[PDB]
Amino acid sequence: SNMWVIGKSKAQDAKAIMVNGPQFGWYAPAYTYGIGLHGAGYDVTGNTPFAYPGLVFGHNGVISWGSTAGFGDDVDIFAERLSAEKPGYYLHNGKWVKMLSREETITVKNGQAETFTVWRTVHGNILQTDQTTQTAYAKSRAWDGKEVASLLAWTHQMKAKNWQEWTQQAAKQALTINWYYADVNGNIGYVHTGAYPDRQSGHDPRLPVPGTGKWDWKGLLPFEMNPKVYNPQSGYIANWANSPQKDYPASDLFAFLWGGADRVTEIDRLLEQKPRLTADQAWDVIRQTSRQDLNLRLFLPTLQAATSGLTQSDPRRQLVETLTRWDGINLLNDDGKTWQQPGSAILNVWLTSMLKRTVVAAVPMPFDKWYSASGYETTQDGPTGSLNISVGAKILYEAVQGDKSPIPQAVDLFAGKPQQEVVLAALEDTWETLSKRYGNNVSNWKTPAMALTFRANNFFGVPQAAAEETRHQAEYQNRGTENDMIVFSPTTSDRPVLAWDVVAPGQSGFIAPDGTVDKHYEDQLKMYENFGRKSLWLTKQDVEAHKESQEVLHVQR
Amino acid sequence: SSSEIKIVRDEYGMPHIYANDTWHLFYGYGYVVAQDRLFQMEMARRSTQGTVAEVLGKDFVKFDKDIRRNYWPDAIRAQIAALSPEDMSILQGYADGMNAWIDKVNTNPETLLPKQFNTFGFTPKRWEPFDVAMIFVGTMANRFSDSTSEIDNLALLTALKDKYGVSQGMAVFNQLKWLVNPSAPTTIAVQESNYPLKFNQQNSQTA
Ligand SMILES: CC1(C)S[C@@H]2[C@H](NC(=O)Cc3ccccc3)C(=O)N2[C@H]1C(=O)O
Ligand SMILES: [Ca+2]
Repeated sequence: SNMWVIGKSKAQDAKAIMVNGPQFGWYAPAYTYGIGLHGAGYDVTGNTPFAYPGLVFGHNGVISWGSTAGFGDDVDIFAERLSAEKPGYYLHNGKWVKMLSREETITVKNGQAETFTVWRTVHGNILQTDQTTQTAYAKSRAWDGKEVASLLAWTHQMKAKNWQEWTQQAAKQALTINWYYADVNGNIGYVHTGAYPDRQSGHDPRLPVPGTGKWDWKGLLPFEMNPKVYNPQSGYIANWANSPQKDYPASDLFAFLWGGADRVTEIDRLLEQKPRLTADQAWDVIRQTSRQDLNLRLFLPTLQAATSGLTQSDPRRQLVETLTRWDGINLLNDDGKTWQQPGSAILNVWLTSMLKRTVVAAVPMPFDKWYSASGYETTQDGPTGSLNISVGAKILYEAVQGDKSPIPQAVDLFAGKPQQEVVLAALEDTWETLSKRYGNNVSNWKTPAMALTFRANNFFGVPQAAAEETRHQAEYQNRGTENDMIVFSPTTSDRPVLAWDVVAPGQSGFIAPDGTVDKHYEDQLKMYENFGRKSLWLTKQDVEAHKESQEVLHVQR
Repeated sequence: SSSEIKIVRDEYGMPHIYANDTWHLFYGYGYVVAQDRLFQMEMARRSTQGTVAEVLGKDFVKFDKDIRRNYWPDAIRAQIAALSPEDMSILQGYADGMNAWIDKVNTNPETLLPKQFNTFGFTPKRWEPFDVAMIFVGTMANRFSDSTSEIDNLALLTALKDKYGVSQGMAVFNQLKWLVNPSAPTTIAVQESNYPLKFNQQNSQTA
């Protein structure tokens, strides 16, 4: 998920611009739901996942808000001490304590029901048990007990009229989520919201802790500690699942890292290109970042250094020449299915070979597989979510930076060989692989483009529509499932705000019994593909001016 | 009056709800959601509660077990029971609005039942506040705020120590899965602030 918030010192012809691209994957019917709420203290417009009561993407005519996943480490695993003498108990604070348990029966269409037990301790639900060591692992969430409070915080924040009112609600949102703010005066802000544990001294948050009592969390850290900024000197707030703040630790997931190689730098390059950005320029950052190969910037310098003494006819040099002439933006040929340039394929093959020769070889199996992905993994239906720099590629980037990297290279990933030798060997592999598929004339290589699919199964893998309702878009775009933009105090209008979004395939998923699809079933699909957008209305007069239908209900509670 | 709810749809079908109290506002929201996305919402309810196999069969049993094992529903109900009347009105109004449309659907299914119910062989039932709450809890919380790999991390660390020795294996873990990396691009610039806590990086909880 990405977001860029442009404040007063960086905005052209406006005081603030907020552009959000939350990446949840692509689904039919749409992941988010367009909705306006007016009355009972609310006056809001936007769209939100699964029609939650609180709009995650929207504005109220005074402030606007958005989110990206936080990826803080708000989850630890406690290793509970069991005893074969006392099944169902665990040792905590010197006493054998009874686990809480519940029975659940799964009813099955055209099959036999299955009953099982869920177990829970003071540290959370049990995930797995090792009878050999008499240990059960419980998953402890810093937000446990605050789920409903989080939903309500996301609802009540829609009534805030300033940073103080908004952050009072941000402090009540317990999940690990980056929240963003902008307002009519040009103020902008960011809070990496959530509950985070206050851990005992010596607790390494990447690895399990004993559950016998001494390693229990002290409590939760205070809201003062959550990373936040209001009106940064840079004039902007950008995020693409990157770190919130210097020295702040990431999620403990082994395939997730915050390091020198980060895709957010592609947004910084665009925001810093020119002194100010108009709304149109801020929107265009979606198009460019969506087409940007994320590995070219990282590895081109290493490729150029490795090939700098080679002769003009050396194919390893000619592959790098091809990359040097390219900006990394992928565009479809006129056939609508191949890319104009072959660079992503060159980078994919090269990085695959590099990782095999370096990070993969240093790690024991079956863990090594964990580091072999190049980041260009997909399906013929295309990527299921955003594209990113792979974990192995991030680790390789620290190795190729040599002593510019702050990470101690405990193991030399090049195993004593000059890095140039390994880089060149991977280029030889690249030439062999690709010339065998496409021939020896790189200028005619028509490499396959990734596509995008609005899947009929939701993100859990569960049908939410019939299979035939899947929709297809020729161009994969590494962008939000929806995109929304809010412009405050434009100089081009007297209105304090202007806002737009896109909810594809459309607002409605309704299909009548006879198969007739709703009038709003697919009317945002082409707009999505073409980087278009529709107006979000807020005022009574704008809604009335753009009215298609209305109903009046008369109901007593 | 407090009983009136106005619904206006724009030229893209987006609904705008007008009401005079909390329950009525969220009732209008639930109503239009049930009009536009009933099948999607039904299937999201089953996904968030682990009752997919009931309608889709044996391929979804492990899924349903995994969902139920990852939460404690009675605790969510306890949170709902603690809400003030105003807060409860958000969830109750939403559920009550969906139910008003669902009841219309089940009274005239020949024209109002989404085709997918016929395709998949079942009909929609009413909603309660817990269900509305669980659409959020089961997506944002139990899936998008619930990420850990610590048991796998420990297995990787153990394998690194078996390959490289205790000290070098811990240092290789710190090379592959660093706690923090000071060259990471940060949303907040260093001039503004930095996080003030330092963490153990050598598994000292079991030293
Ligand atoms: C951990 C996840 C299951 S969720 C995370 C990310 N999703 C998003 O950024 C979407 C989002 C946007 C706003 C608020 C919350 C989540 C995304 O994708 N991530 C998944 C992953 O890496 O496996
Ligand atoms: Ca952890």
